[PDB]
Amino acid sequence: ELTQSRVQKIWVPVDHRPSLSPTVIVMVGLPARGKTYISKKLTRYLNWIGVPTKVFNVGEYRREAVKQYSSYNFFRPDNEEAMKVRKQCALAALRDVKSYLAKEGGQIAVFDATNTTRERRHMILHFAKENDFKAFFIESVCDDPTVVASNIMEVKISSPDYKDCNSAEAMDDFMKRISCYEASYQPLDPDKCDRDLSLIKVIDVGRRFLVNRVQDHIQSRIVYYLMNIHVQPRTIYLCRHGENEHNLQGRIGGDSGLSSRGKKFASALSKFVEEQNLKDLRVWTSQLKSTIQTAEALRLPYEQWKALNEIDAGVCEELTYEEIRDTYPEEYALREQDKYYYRYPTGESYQDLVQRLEPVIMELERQENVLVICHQAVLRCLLAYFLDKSAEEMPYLKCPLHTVLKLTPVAYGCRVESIYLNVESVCTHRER
Amino acid sequence: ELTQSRVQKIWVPVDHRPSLSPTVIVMVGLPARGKTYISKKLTRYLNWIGVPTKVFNVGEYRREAVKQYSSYNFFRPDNEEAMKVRKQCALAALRDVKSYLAKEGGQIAVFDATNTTRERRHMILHFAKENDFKAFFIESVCDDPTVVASNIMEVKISSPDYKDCNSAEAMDDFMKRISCYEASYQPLDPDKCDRDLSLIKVIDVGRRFLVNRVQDHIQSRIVYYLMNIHVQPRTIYLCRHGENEHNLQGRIGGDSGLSSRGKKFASALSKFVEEQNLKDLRVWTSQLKSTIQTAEALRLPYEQWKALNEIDAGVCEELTYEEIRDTYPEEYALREQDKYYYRYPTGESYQDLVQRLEPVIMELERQENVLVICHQAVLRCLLAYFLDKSAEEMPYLKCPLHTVLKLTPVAYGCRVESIYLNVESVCTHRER
Ligand SMILES: O=C(O)c1ccc(NS(=O)(=O)c2cccc(-c3cc(F)ccc3O)c2)cc1O
Ligand SMILES: O=C(O)c1ccc(NS(=O)(=O)c2cccc(-c3cc(F)ccc3O)c2)cc1O
Ligand SMILES: Nc1ncnc2c1ncn2[C@@H]1O[C@H](COP(=O)(O)OP(=O)(O)O)[C@@H](O)[C@H]1O
Ligand SMILES: Nc1ncnc2c1ncn2[C@@H]1O[C@H](COP(=O)(O)OP(=O)(O)O)[C@@H](O)[C@H]1O
Ligand SMILES: O=P(O)(O)OC[C@H]1O[C@](O)(CO)[C@@H](O)[C@@H]1O
Ligand SMILES: O=P(O)(O)OC[C@H]1O[C@](O)(CO)[C@@H](O)[C@@H]1O
Repeated sequence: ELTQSRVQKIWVPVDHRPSLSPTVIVMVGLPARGKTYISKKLTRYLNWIGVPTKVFNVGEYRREAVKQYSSYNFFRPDNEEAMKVRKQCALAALRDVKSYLAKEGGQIAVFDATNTTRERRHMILHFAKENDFKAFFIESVCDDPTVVASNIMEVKISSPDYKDCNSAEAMDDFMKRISCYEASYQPLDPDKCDRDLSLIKVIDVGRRFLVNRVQDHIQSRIVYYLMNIHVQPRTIYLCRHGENEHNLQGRIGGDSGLSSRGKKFASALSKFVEEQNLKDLRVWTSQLKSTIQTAEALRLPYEQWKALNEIDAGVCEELTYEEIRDTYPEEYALREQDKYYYRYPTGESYQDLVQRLEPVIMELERQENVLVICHQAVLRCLLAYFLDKSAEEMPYLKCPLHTVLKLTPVAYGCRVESIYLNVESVCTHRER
Repeated sequence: ELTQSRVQKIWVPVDHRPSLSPTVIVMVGLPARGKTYISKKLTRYLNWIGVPTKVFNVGEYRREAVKQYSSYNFFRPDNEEAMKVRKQCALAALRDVKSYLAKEGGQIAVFDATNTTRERRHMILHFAKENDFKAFFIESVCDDPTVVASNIMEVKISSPDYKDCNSAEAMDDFMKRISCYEASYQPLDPDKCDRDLSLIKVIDVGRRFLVNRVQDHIQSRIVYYLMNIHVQPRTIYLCRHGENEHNLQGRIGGDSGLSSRGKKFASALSKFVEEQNLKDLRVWTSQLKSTIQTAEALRLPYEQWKALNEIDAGVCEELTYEEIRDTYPEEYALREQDKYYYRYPTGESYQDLVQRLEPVIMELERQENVLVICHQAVLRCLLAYFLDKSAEEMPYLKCPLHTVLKLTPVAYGCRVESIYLNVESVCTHRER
């Protein structure tokens, strides 16, 4: 009466007759307030945890409908012609939102635009109602000219809009562009007029928050996430344990210690960390010996996280892939056809891993400088979150032994630099 | 050079020469605002996740220092004598806070009192600084007379203060008592004056929040928790899967299906659920067959949570306790001496379980009516959270087969009612 699904190992009822609530996230705020930053980052998180999510950026539509950008005159409230085009762009983007949530299997749509007037948000609110969408608002408020100017410098002057421009011209144009929105801007007011909307106001670059009427599970998760990200500059280092005894034999999982090359890698990592010369580096390890041994070489304090333990291979723990193929050929084959979803028997899938890692991801967002010493599958999962890689790609990312990945959060994403530390090891990578 | 600790199985450096930042949570708000409710509940959560936490209730000190309560005249601002006693009570409680955090190994102290003036909070702030304590503020704001009156009815009229009183007298006294605080009350203002304090304002019974300057990991976890609890009436039902084939043989873990008695229990549970006649019951199961089979009998929609899977016995999975004793006598003995902390090899401890369950607990707080069909160890862990049971007691709670535990959140805690559904089963309970 119940059968176990062969790939994911879930118990489902046998079916002998197999022959016969989405959300719009609305961005709100003046330009250079980090709205797109938040859009892209939240969407990265949501897709990584498995909630299919898509950004609809009104400006990207405008750049599609109007070939070259001239200047802020385009944004003047008295520009009858431009205003028509901009309104049509928003409506076109909202039509794609509808198509995405109602028809293409998407669960969250992030509507990335200014949305600074009650008029406009009323229209968006009526749109979600008509279509049976929940609406959630994220307003970014920034009253600090230093931050605004830094923002413009960081992401505005080098965007496509300002391709034939120097700094002072682009900066100057952009301040005036901001000006066009200032006059009619009506902040979200949950005290009085917006009493009923589900929203979060992000204040002082994420140090203060107003949150109103969280409706549901996903909204609550979004709020948690948003409240713990920050934009302090930092560096994230990810690597595997130094080579271990099981690596040498091509055995998966288990709890083996460093091979002598692994020990050499640990020393090398110590030297490397020492010369990065970092303020307040947090070091994290799994609870498996190989990662702990590697962290010991650093003579720094480290924390062990059960949640960083390598993927669990269930009955296949401590086997070679060959022993897996000979002993469990049907399991071996299943995994090859669906590597992200496949669960080892009594063990885990990459999908399970992602879920075990949520607390790690959330704490990494809270930290600054961190070094995570972990494992192949685990490292693939973390890297996929940072680099916005898909579930289908995640189990084939290349994370080789003895190599540090240096991640530098930049605006809208992540710079990855690879640094091999010159100690030989086996290769555990396996192509599709 | 590294050795594996025998109980918890953690790798630590061998030590050949073994011969040689706490927080005050400050409650803020008028009486009957739910401050003690929040104190007791947050402290329940924090202790359950392993952060040692203690409530210091100024009123409990006052009732200790002044035998019988007379009336609200005691709380008059012009009562020179009472005010001296009350001030001395706060200071005595703050002295115990200091003793607890600095000397008795406690990590969070919840200072449960009104703390409604800037004067008073300045004094508390200076106290934490002097002692190297972080200070975090929770203010409960309630502007809805209906809620206030309901609160007084619910917890005030039947407290020790009002032992020789009828409702209308106690209610009447209490409104006047509230009055004494109203005049000098200065809410937290993070806009202007409290710009620098770490705080959360809870507004509209937990539907709106102001959050300012979260400093650290634990503060961020407290905020998450506070923002997802609610006081809507609800019922929580917890039970195990119907008896399974492994139960009959005294085997632990594995993924066996219902014995025929288990099937009878499932039907019985269906009948039971049907006659509780509940609005919108959510049903949760583990991903193990026995719980899924039981939920099938209900003909209701259910959700499977990997996180509800029974504790993992590692190498001992699918063994009898006797086979454990004969095959792993040193492991068997270790577990008996330290059942909460002991980790099975390649497996889990109850401590691991608690951590896997955090997302379940958080989602249970968000829900209303829920039925959780799970497993012995898992059920002990959830029950310990709800009933404020210690880590040392948690692995010996009695959660027998075929028996529903009906939990009714009441103010300050949880009513547990047991309901046996009259189907025989083995007993899997094991005394210390
Ligand atoms: O082209 C862009 O870069 C762009 C960026 C944001 C943006 N914001 S919007 O909310 O979608 C929008 C669309 C059309 C008009 C307006 C608008 C703009 C104002 F300045 C004042 C009132 C308004 O209603 C705003 C519109 C745009 O065209
Ligand atoms: O006895 C009680 O039930 C009680 C309950 C709360 C409480 N709040 S308290 O912040 O600790 C406190 C202690 C001493 C004086 C005051 C106080 C009370 C006021 F009405 C006005 C100004 C103040 O400074 C408040 C004091 C109490 O005595
Ligand atoms: N809460 C915030 N307040 C102010 N600036 C922020 C915030 N979060 C991110 N930023 C900054 O915003 C910049 C990105 O700007 P962008 O997202 O293009 O703004 P907008 O979409 O509002 O025009 C980055 O420099 C980033 O550091
Ligand atoms: N955010 C809140 N606002 C108002 N009332 C609440 C809130 N949370 C809990 N309550 C209610 O508060 C009551 C408990 O009162 P209590 O904690 O004794 O108040 P106080 O300690 O402020 O005198 C319960 O009835 C509970 O439902
Ligand atoms: O998903 P894949 O490609 O099998 O790689 C994960 C494997 O890598 C290892 O970390 C090291 O070989 C194993 O412990 C684990 O089973
Ligand atoms: O901690 P204890 O008392 O061994 O009980 C937990 C055991 O109970 C069971 O749920 C049922 O016997 C086992 O699967 C599990 O090992």
